[PDB]
Amino acid sequence: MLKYIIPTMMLMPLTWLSKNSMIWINTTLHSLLISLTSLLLLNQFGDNSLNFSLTFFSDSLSTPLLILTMWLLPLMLMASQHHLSKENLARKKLFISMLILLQLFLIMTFTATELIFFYIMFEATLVPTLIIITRWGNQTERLNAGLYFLFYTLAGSLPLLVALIYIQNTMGSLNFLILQYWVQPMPNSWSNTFMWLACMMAFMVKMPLYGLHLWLPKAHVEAPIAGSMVLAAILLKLGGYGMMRITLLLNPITDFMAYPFIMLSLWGMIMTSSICLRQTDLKSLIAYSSVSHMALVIVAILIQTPWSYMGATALMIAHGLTSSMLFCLANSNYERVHSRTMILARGLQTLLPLMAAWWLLASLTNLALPPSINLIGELFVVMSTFSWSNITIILMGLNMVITALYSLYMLITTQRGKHTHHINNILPSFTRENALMSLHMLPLLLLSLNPKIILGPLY
Amino acid sequence: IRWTCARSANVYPNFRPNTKTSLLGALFGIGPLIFWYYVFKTDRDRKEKLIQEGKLDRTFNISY
Amino acid sequence: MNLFSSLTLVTLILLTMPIAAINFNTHKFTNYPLYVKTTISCAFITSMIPTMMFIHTGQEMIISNWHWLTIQTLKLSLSFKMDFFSMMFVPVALFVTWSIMEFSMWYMHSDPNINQFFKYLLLFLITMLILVTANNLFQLFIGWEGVGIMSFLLIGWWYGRTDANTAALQAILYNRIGDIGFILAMAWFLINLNTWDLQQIFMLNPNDSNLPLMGLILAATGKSAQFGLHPWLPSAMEGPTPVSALLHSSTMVVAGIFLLIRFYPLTENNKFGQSIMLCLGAMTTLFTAMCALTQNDIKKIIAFSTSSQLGLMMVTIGINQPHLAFLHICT
Amino acid sequence: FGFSIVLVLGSTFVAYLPDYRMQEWARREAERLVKYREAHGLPLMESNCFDPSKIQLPED
Amino acid sequence: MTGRQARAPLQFLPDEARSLPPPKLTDPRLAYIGFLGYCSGLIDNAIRRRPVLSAGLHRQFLYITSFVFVGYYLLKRQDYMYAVRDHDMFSYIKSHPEDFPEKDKKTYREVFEEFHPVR
Amino acid sequence: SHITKDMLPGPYPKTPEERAAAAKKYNMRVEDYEPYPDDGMGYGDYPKLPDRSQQERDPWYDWDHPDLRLNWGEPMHWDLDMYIRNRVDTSPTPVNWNLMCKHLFGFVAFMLFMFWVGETYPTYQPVGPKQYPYNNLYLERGGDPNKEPEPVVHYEI
Amino acid sequence: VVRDHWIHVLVPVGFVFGYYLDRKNDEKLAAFRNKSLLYKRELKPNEEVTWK
Amino acid sequence: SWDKDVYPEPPRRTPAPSPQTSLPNPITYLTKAFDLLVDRPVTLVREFIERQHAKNKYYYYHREFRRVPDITECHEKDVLCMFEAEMQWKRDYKVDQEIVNIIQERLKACQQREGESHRQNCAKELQQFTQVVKAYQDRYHDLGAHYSARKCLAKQKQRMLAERKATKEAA
Repeated sequence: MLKYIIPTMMLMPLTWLSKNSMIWINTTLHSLLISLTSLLLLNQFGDNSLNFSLTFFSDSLSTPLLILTMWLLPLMLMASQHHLSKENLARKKLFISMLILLQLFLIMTFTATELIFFYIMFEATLVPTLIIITRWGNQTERLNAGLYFLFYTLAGSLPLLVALIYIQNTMGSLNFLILQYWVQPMPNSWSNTFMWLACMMAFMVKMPLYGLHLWLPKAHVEAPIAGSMVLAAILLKLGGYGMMRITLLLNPITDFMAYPFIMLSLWGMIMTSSICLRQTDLKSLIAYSSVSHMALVIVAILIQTPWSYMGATALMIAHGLTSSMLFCLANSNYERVHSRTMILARGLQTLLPLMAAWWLLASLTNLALPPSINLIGELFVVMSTFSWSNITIILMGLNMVITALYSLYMLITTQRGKHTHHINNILPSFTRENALMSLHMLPLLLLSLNPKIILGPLY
Repeated sequence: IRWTCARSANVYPNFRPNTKTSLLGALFGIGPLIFWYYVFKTDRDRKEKLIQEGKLDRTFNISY
Repeated sequence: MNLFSSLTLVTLILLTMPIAAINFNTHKFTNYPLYVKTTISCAFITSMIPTMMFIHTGQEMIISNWHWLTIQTLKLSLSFKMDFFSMMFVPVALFVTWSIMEFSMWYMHSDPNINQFFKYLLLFLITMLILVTANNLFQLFIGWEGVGIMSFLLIGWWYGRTDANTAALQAILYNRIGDIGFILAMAWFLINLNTWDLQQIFMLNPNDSNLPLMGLILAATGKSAQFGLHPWLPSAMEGPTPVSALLHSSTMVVAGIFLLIRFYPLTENNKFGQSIMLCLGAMTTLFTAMCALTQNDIKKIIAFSTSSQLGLMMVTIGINQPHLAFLHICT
Repeated sequence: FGFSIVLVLGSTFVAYLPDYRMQEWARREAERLVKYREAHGLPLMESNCFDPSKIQLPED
Repeated sequence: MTGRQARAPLQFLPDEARSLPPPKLTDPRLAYIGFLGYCSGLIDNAIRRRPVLSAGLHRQFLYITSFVFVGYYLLKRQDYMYAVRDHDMFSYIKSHPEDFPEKDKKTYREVFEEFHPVR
Repeated sequence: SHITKDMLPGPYPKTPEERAAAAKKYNMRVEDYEPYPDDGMGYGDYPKLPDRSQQERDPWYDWDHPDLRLNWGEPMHWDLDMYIRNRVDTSPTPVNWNLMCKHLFGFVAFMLFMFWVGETYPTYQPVGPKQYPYNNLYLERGGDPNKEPEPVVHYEI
Repeated sequence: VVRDHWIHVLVPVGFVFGYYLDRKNDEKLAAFRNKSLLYKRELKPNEEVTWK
Repeated sequence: SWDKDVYPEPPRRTPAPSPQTSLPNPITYLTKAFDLLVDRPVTLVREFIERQHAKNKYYYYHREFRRVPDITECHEKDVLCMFEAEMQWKRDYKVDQEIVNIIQERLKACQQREGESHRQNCAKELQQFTQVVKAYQDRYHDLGAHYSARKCLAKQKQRMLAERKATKEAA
């Protein structure tokens, strides 16, 4: 793994001692070289996980998320100009280097052996995105956005530290094999319930669940595109992967104590699909869409079936791709017209004639068009939850109906029917945005061809 | 822009917590949640007691 | 026989060339309607032959390969079958849709976005063929949502005209109600019979059959314009005319009841189920009969008439008669 | 350097690679094991995967 | 924990710290200390408004040399402290065999643990 | 750009000052401005409109946004997103509404009651049973190749 | 051409260095060379090694 | 090729048709012309490619593993016995899943061959399918996601304890 880590450190002074009108090509070129290098990772086989010696390993769950992350980085690094392509050279290098350091802590967080190393790199993943969205948030409440962001994520993520030091100093070291291979079932005390509540509630904050979901939408609509896509995709699915790690312990008590979290997740999935049917501020609809899909993920994690884990990881990776794409489209529309609202800039079927195809393809992979990976994830989650209970399928299909409803309402609202003929400033599409579209939707359909990769450790 | 600023960020100011708003929030927020939680308790009690009796159709019930 | 499987797969793959062709075209070949018409005619004239061999002998064969995510105790490959229904239905659909290709050459002559129209129409044709060929129920679900969303695009072909996109939103919402019924049926099939296939389910007829049959009822009323879920029909007539012709002649209008004709050994038993079938179909038939009177559009009248015929087919499934219903589909 | 050397080369890389999760290895292993147990007369998939003689039950 | 020969004054490194092997050349922790020294010289050139990465190279050489030197001595002290902790621990294990008995390692053929399935 | 006093915190009191300010700010007549009022439900001081407004506004006036029913200066009622055509037809219905729902519920109840009277009362012609010869077609059911011989025969009538 | 531009060649040097350092780390972790019960053969036939 | 001993394919049954027509028979000349147009050049191209393949030789070998002794002879914490035992058990779990898949394919084949008489000449294969799936439902089902090997052993101990209690109360 350190051969997949140290060129990211050596990629940092590339941006510094690359001169003017030259940083862009060098950063994009070498991050794509890193994408090939990480595409060379996939070797994992059969019985065990793949150890990258003593500090590191990878399950077949961290591997697709890691390859997704290092593929998502050049997409973002090309995505993040035209709102800072006219700013200063030193601040531009600082921005790009902060993105690279952010990627470095993302890979550090996904490739962890010990949960203490995982927690340090977890809040190391936290800290740069704060600076990025607060400095370039481009709206008058980005202060409140970053403030709620850091305070919710620390104030929830903090008792996880105490619980992990407790598991450190009562049951040996914290290898995942040695957290495995040795864990005795801890019975139903109340202290076990508090420790389970600490760990699971910290990652509940990071998902978010329904009771803590207003963490998200300000930190998307008052944030630039780079921090938005990193935030949504890698941070929410990073919290999901963290719970997928830590849920191996405490099995005889999660049955008795995991009923209300399933409950808040289901009812919040329904109410969040309802809340993003009517709003303006187009950027926020994808944020509440992400809240709905992550509530579905949390139902899938807290029931403990291998079918549920396969559907969980498929839904994670497919929704990461879909949400990152659809955020990039909303960025393109806001760069066209500086409104951020929904009812104003209609039309756009006449003009931007092939951008409509990308809105269509993004809204249909958000619709769960059935050969895509998104319906694979949602389908196996529905199968496992109907095995869990015989009556929850009404809530799942009700989510499905309203999800199709708001996604296709987003499609036929902003880009269907009538130009308001006072806009009269938008230019036709650049090759850069369409290049980002072809960066988005070719890996999703290629994974739809060969999906035996992204299914989890319980393949 | 006046409508958007009234609709998005002018919700929380202004506000006073009254009897009507509190009763409506507790009627729409915890009510149906404890309803679905009671019916999940009911269905899970039935399934637990039935498969503890063992009279389930699990001649082949593999994909759990 | 090698000829049988070979000609069925080339009838499938003749419905692959124009889409990739005008994906990789880059030169505006103006005879593309002529191209689509002659490849659909060639697909039909190749599709008549294995049906002729089928009625000549029989030899009812299934094909299945390229497995993917064979994960737990199930497997699922690209898998479709050539039996009576899936072989008799396809040349009728190709012949009808080829006539619609001719009429859509003429009626849609004076709009210069005709290539996108014929791409969408051929893609919808492919998807409905994928629906009527498959035996693996996941591929049936693929064909289901694919014909639903191509129905959405061809209803909302005319951007502008808020009638059209409102109507298409109504159609897609009733399609998702069909989806929730169908995935209830899929969930019961998986958890009780280890698969979702025609073959193993018909091999092991279960005893408890309330839940999957009610899921079949909900999918059938979600797709086949039944009572309580019908009124997306004048809605669907608010689109173009050959769009409506293909949308409510053979394709997309039988897929609610074609599933019930598919599961005829499952609905051999369960008298309660067939009572639900025939009573719901008679309710649809009377309501479309009383509603079709005093109407002013032509399309709304013909659509209420085909909904009434769908009600007669639900009555036909209420009686233990699948094959008469299938013959009525074709005619 | 983003499509012409990344995308199609990654497609050919992930199209075939060793037996992921020992899949076709398990296929051929199961074929040989089923033929083995059919030849030796015993029923395929002997239940009680752990040896029932190799148990030390807590008596009551 | 407490001295352990505080009698025997503070003694920044004792003579028994020569019995353990020293930290070798190009060990990674002192290499990180050298990288931090280079970054310290770079940010020293960044405080005053001189051009960075230039015109301070004697200061770079001095800062990196001093920090690598101090880090070498601190690594030697660290190694001695961990070694004497291990020696004291194993000598206290050897001094009292009565207090810490070993577990009778019953095999998994006769370990009874209840099941409690998940559904 | 946008004035700080073109936001709208605070409710309606007092009746000279904030009503005059809302007349100046919302581009409306003084008495046409009416707050909801504030029963504690937020809402700022955003006006009340005639609430239907979308199947109203007959399209031959030819205003500035035809599919949006704007006029660039209208106060844009609080439930705008629930009102645009493609959402809710707020037309005058040609008959009624309560009389419509009474007719429809009576019709659905009558048809379901005739269905129930059918469900308790079947129909059948003068027709006997189908005579399956080999013990109600034994040996091709879901088992029993040798288990239960069940002798039962038909008689030639 | 190396002194014409050397900025573009930095991360392959870094990746080769990290690859060699991981090889040196696996050579530093050179215990249990043949002492398993599942992968257990003698050194054969030439020279005293089975993985590097 | 494969083994017909492990994949039962029942022997062929083809009649000779009897016209009793003189139109005659369009599909017979059609399949003769199809053989003359397609079946010969595919054979020619395949023979070309088979010479080009079999001029040189490769080999794949069935990777085979040995047998770990036990998990029952492993100790309490003492990891390096358990790792061998659990990975050997996990490979047995994968090959048992593939046993279930192959027997289900046999059931699909027995369904598709036997015509509409589903309950003729499939009762024994359905019986062995129900036997192996009864064993699988008893042995590997109700453990969930975090199987390592120890939960299967706990299930086995609790199940034979239940059997002991049932037969002792039956005696």
